Amino acid sequence: GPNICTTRGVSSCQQCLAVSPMCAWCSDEALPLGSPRCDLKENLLKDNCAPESIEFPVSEARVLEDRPLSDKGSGDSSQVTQVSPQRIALRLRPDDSKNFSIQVRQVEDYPVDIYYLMDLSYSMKDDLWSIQNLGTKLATQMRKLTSNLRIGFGAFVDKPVSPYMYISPPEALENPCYDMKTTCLPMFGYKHVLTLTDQVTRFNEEVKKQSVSRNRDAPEGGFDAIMQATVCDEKIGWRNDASHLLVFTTDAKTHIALDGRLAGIVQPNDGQCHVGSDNHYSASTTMDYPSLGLMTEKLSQKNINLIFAVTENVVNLYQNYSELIPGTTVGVLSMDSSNVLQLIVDAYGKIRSKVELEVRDLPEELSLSFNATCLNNEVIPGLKSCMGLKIGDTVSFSIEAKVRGCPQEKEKSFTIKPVGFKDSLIVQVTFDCDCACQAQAEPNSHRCNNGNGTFECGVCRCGPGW
Amino acid sequence: LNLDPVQLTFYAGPNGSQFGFSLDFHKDSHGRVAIVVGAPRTLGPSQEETGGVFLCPWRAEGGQCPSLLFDLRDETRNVGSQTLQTFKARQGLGASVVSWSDVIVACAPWQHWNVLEKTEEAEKTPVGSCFLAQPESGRRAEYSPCRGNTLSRIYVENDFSWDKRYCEAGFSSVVTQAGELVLGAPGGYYFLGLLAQAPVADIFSSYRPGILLWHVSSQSLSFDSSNPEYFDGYWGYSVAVGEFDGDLNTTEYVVGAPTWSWTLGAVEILDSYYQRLHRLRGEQMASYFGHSVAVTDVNGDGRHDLLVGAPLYMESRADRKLAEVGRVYLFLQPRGPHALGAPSLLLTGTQLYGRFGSAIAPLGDLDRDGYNDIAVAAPYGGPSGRGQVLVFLGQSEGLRSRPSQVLDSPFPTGSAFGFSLRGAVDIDDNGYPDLIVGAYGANQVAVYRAQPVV
Amino acid sequence: DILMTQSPSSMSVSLGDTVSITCHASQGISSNIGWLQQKPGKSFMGLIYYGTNLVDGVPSRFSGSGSGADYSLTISSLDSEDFADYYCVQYAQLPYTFGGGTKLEIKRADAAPTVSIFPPSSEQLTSGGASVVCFLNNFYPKDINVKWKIDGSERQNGVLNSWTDQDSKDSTYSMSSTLTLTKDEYERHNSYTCEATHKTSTSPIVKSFNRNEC
Amino acid sequence: EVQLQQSGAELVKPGASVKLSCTASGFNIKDTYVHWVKQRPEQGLEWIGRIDPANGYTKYDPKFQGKATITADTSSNTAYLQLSSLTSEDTAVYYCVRPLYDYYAMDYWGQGTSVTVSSAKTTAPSVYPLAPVCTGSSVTLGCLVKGYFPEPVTLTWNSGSLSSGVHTFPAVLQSDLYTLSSSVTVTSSTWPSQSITCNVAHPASSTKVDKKIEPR
Ligand SMILES: *[C@@H]1O[C@H](CO)[C@@H](O[C@@H]2O[C@H](CO)[C@@H](O[C@@H]3O[C@H](CO[C@H]4O[C@H](CO)[C@@H](O)[C@H](O)[C@@H]4O)[C@@H](O)[C@H](O[C@H]4O[C@H](CO)[C@@H](O)[C@H](O)[C@@H]4O)[C@@H]3O)[C@H](O)[C@H]2NC(C)=O)[C@H](O)[C@H]1NC(C)=O
Ligand SMILES: N=C(N)c1ccc(C(=O)N[C@@H](Cc2ccc([N+](=O)[O-])cc2)C(=O)N2CCc3nn(CC(=O)O)cc3C2)cc1
Ligand SMILES: *[C@@H]1O[C@H](CO)[C@@H](O[C@@H]2O[C@H](CO)[C@@H](O)[C@H](O)[C@H]2NC(C)=O)[C@H](O)[C@H]1NC(C)=O
Ligand SMILES: *[C@@H]1O[C@H](CO)[C@@H](O)[C@H](O)[C@H]1NC(C)=O
Ligand SMILES: [Ca+2]
Ligand SMILES: [Ca+2]
Ligand SMILES: [Ca+2]
Ligand SMILES: [Ca+2]
Ligand SMILES: [Mn+2]
Ligand SMILES: [Mn+2]
Ligand SMILES: [Mn+2]
Repeated sequence: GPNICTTRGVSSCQQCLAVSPMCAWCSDEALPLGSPRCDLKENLLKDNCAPESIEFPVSEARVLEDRPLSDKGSGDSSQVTQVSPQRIALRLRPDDSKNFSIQVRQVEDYPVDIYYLMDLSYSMKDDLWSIQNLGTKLATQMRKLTSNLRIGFGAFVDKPVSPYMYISPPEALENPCYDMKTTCLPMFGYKHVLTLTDQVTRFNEEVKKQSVSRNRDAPEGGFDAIMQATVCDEKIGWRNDASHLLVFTTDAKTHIALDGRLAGIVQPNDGQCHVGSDNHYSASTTMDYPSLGLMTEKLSQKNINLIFAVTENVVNLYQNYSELIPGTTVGVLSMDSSNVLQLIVDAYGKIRSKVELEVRDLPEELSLSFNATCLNNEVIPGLKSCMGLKIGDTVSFSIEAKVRGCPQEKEKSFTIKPVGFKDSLIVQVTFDCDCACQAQAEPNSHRCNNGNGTFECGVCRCGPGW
Repeated sequence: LNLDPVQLTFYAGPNGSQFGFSLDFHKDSHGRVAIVVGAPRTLGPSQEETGGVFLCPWRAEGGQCPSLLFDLRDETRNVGSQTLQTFKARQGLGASVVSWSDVIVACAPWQHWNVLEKTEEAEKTPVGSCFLAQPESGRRAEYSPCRGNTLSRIYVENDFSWDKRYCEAGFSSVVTQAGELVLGAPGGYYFLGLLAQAPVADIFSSYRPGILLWHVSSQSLSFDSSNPEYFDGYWGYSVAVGEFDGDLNTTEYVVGAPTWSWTLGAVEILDSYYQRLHRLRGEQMASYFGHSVAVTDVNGDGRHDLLVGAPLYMESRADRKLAEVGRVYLFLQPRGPHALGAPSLLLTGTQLYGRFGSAIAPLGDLDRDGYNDIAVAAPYGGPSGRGQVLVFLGQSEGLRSRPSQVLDSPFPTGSAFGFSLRGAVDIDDNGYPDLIVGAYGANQVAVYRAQPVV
Repeated sequence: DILMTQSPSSMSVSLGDTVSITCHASQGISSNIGWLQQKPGKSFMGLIYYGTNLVDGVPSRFSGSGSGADYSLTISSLDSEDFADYYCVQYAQLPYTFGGGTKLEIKRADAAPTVSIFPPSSEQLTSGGASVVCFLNNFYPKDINVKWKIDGSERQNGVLNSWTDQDSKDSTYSMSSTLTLTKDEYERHNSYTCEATHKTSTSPIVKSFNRNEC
Repeated sequence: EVQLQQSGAELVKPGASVKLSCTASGFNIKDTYVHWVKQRPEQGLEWIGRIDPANGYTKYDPKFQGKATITADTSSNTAYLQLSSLTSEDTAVYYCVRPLYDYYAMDYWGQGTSVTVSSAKTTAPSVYPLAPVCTGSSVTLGCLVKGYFPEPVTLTWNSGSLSSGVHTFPAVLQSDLYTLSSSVTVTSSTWPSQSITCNVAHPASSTKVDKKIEPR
């Protein structure tokens, strides 16, 4: 019986495929005049159409790279496979859809970088004392989770400029604590101290030589330090294949963008590295504090997991900042940083407990749908993320792509990647809208109105200019 | 809508002077409109940045401007067994300028001050100071209400109560039609922020050079607090005046506190005695709600309306992501004694990091349709990030949600085109209010003339 | 402390004159000085502050000047109300210190005094006392020296003097000298004299009486 | 208008104490500094001390450390000066001073509070007539007011009738008791042709004695 392929009354093989993914075309010469050429493939073979002349593309999905997931992240020159498959070939005809899957695993024994960024204003003096052994203490507990650990250290105070900085008497510039009965360091914005190294005793012996400074206003310039520790890849030393933890410890509020105007500073933050050979942030007194949006861009660009380790008096403050900066973790720090060790371990477990898919370079005509198989084989429709995971667990996502019409460019490629992961899945799409018989067309055919048309796929088409 | 973007007028200052950081229209005793421009990084006598003020006569060609001279020398007075010191290096004279009658008030928010008594001191801190000038007569006067003579030890004993040492008075400024100068000091009371008010005529009559510390009995400052919601709130970052209480004899104050309540930001409307009438709370933290405030009646009901800028607002976009664009809020004053409700209209920026809402200028009635209009700046907006100024026309229900005209920066990148704005003055005397736009990054000011509607 | 040496102690001048009062300090005070006025029998009025600034309400004929440790107060064209006292005061250092004071007096032609001596009253002598009064009324200038003589010999113990301010009418001065003795000591002698020394006469003006004799 | 209104004149005994007041009129006492100044005819003007009524902090000339104690109450808008262990040298006029514009100036002054320290009791005067000796065209009479306390005394001639041609000299302290004299001049044909009487009143002791001048 008649269907949508015949009742549409198409004019060519290309238009026949555009009607429905079920329509096929017969390019055979020996075909009755009344018998239509655009019908189901079953009906075409039923009407003695040559099987070679039948044009009927089928949407498929085959894998090109299918590395098995890694059991261990240790060893290798980062030959770890966190996503499977890594590349598939996708073929779609107009208005059709095809489905494919992707597996994501939080690999066990994955290398970890931890850069300890520490408020060193005067109220953190007792915090310095209780972390002198933190380097070796942290190595023992992280040894249970990873075999490739690297740790570093940096410190901040505030912008060394009035009114944040005491500028009288001249003695107060070399020693801000002059009016008390103690000595503290001259004021500094942010200074790098120790590049990410696996020699944990370098952390202890650097911390034992640090000391606090003193500024006037409770909000501090830690966001200046978060920016530099993020965009100075080579100086801090983030490894390409490792989880990047930035531990931000403070007990006070933080300065934000446009606060710098109270120090005559109006130039916006450029998001570039400005820490030179002296390991000090040189644009501290000429460039304003960064904004939350600019911090988020650089944190996501460098795959940095920011951790707000703040005291209870400002937890709600930084818990709210963390909601405006996705991927950020908050932990309650003691008044002397005595619990920062367990705070770091808890944050690291909280960081690798989630898998969230992200799409890049998806064409306009395509639309995706996702399913989550978290926990024990429990399907969750319309979801592209899982939570509550542990190290070594594996989740899977069933994906379907639906194309709208037929685009101009017949070959494109997009990417599926979990948030923070190194590996990804590359989907090479090919839009099969045309017919193979079009490649052997006859322009100026003498079968078609005395050379006024083109004979392709067993029919006559109006040539160029008509 | 009817501003001319083809034939502009350009004024310019020295290189690196940040000429155009602040601007205002100035009418002399005859009504001839000029343009006062602040350049907070102008070199002084010691080849050091002290700031400067320029008084530009109106010329369709523009060009260079003469200087409005002020005393840039540091002052020292040994009196009452004490030593009073003023420090004008990097004071930023011209970081804010404002004109009232035939008087110009230019302020140096970062002018420092210190009092030495034997081995003790009051700590060298930025109290700020404003310079006042009557150009035609040559009269000069200063106003620095946050200067004190209390030594550092006393502030520690009182837990830093009533500490005005870091006021930075003149950070923002405005003058009531009665002639009362109102200065915003966002560092007063240990960065809570305060407001300082004093009649202009009394500042002149009470001032004598060299005194440094003198009483202005008719002045009136705001009050300290113990409320942690005001801590580091920068009360007075932006200031404005209007009529919000129904009484036409009283003048109300509008104050911006962009970090109020742990960087939530707020704007408060007060009477002349600093008693709060309303408080507008911010919508998003660190958005700097209250960076700029503007007062004008946009819907033509005779009641002043309020506009608040939040240049760092992050708009919600697809896939649970945020994009910093900035946002402007419009509040319409309700009929009679009632509280300002929710915003009547939200205007959101489009360019990432554009800082839409960094400055809001009332234009008056631009197209002469009966409703006053406004201009909003995005100093790093536009498709090129060079900066944009957008015009929104008033209507019976408030403001149009879409701009009637967009001004692209004629300056190179980084000029901060739009960082300062000022309108509602007909400078060429053609019956249409015009717009002056500052761009301190390029040390220039562009004048847009309004033309009959096409 | 800072010594304030004001000069002159007094001056005789006329209306419309232009006069200058000076004030020297023991050290430099850099214009941290004020001038004061005290009209006869009344309180203080502020004239100048910080060396040159007029107090609100003060006429423009007053004018201050000086620097370092030397300053001046100048009155152009004196008015009748300007005849009063004037003090300088420094406030550069604590404690504040004042000057000695300058008195402006009306100038007029010299005038010899009118002397009159008075023996003790009958009422006083009956009570046990004895006072010999000697008035010296209406004279100019103010400088004058009285001298009591008992039996031709000077007496200095028991003299009580009193001077009036410059008279509002004739701008002269007057003086009252009173010698008080006991009734017994008064009758040991006879002659009683009060001599007056003035620049109007090289010879002293003398008036005297004799006890019992009349 | 700025007006400083001080307490009335005080009459006290040595070794006792007195507390002067200085009430602010037309302004708030808390605005500026408030100084205290002492005035004596010989010693001139002396600076006692100052106070900031906003906080109570004070400064003193070391010469007065002990006797003088400056305080202030912003409630009554008043500043006080207390003097203890009084002596005859404390007898002086005391002014409270505040500046106009300059923080450290001395521009506005109160009317001044008189203080008299003495152990003398309320004593009535002894009026004596002064008649000339046993000639010219002008005659001069007198009147001796001796041994009264405290001040003042009013003296007239013929009950205020004869007012012109008179010189009433200032009182003089004579061993804890004051002494005053007055002279009057007329023509020869007036006296003893017309009666001339010396009218004296001492309201402290409530006495109004009159002595007619009689020739010798
Ligand atoms: C970090 O971010 C959180 C989340 O926004 C902030 O917590 C909010 O704080 C504001 C102000 O402190 C709260 O606003 C107030 O809400 C009250 C109603 O809340 C009820 O419902 C919530 C829903 O979960 C319950 O949690 C809560 O217990 C209540 O049952 C109102 O009563 C308040 O109205 C009163 O105050 C306002 C001015 O604040 C007046 O205008 C009103 O007329 C009235 O007098 C007010 O609306 C908000 O509820 C809080 N949310 C939560 C979830 O706690 C933190 O403050 C913030 N911290 C920092 C440091 O920035
Ligand atoms: N109601 C008002 N108007 C009002 C509101 C707030 C304040 C105020 O904020 N006061 C400071 C006092 C103060 C000063 C110096 C020091 N210090 O040097 O140790 C420690 C504390 C304050 O409490 N701070 C919080 C903690 C702190 N630690 N630090 C040292 C560093 O971080 O360098 C600096 C701070 C700032 C005042 C008044
Ligand atoms: C994700 O799972 C949902 C079910 O929770 C799928 O939705 C159904 O898919 C079947 C496929 O044969 C259809 O027959 C049903 O009609 C769908 N249910 C509806 C539309 O309500 C969905 O297809 C899955 N997607 C992927 C990509 O696996
Ligand atoms: C598409 O879905 C079906 C049923 O859900 C499944 O059997 C098939 O494996 C999926 N396609 C691919 C390529 O995995
Ligand atoms: Ca009003
Ligand atoms: Ca309105
Ligand atoms: Ca309009
Ligand atoms: Ca115009
Ligand atoms: Mn701190
Ligand atoms: Mn601590
Ligand atoms: Mn700080």
